[PDB]
Amino acid sequence: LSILAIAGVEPYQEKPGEEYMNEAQLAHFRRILEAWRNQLRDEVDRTVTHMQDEAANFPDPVDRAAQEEEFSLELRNRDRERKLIKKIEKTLKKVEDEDFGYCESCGVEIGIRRLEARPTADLCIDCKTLAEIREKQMAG
Amino acid sequence: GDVISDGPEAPHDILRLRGVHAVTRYIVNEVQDVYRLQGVKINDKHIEVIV
Amino acid sequence: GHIINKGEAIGVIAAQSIGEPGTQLTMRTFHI
Ligand SMILES: [Zn+2]
Repeated sequence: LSILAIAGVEPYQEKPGEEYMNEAQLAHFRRILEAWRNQLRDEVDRTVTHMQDEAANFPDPVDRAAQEEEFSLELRNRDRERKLIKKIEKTLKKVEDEDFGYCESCGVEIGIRRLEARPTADLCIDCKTLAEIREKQMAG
Repeated sequence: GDVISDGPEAPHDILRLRGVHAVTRYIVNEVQDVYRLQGVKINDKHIEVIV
Repeated sequence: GHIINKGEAIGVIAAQSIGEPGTQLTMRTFHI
């Protein structure tokens, strides 16, 4: 996953008698979270330089709509990344507060290998899936 | 004129609590932020006449 | 390039300058 690639971090590997959440593990997710955060910061920052050049040059009436189309895709995504960064920052608070690795609904613990894919996971598969079901029913 | 909570603040305050020159500087930079984010050069002079 | 002359109607020319590039801004609601 290019996420695991961005940091010089390798998937962890819980050893036989390793205690659950230890110092080495929180140091592991911190590097990934900062690197992921540092990569996201570069995407919002870069994007803008291209964005500033297009808005300065005035398109022809015919290509305003074609030029604008590429601008809208970028814009929407950026706000999601801002949300992602805010979710990462929120997840980064869970490490410092020593409350990382467990389901937020029920006290159940979230998998170690599960956290390496998406370190920002907040719930276990049971509570998370149930939540998505309630969603489709409470929404539509 | 200090920040007693966070979040964006209303320009109505800035003029009242911080000064005529304070609110004018708030606008010019926060409007230019949108234009200058888009690479558009509009000399502050103009935005000031609106102010 | 010289200084502004007496009588030039700067209010209008100010307004125009701001409103012309308005076509180049995103009228959705960008959020940085
Ligand atoms: Zn659960």
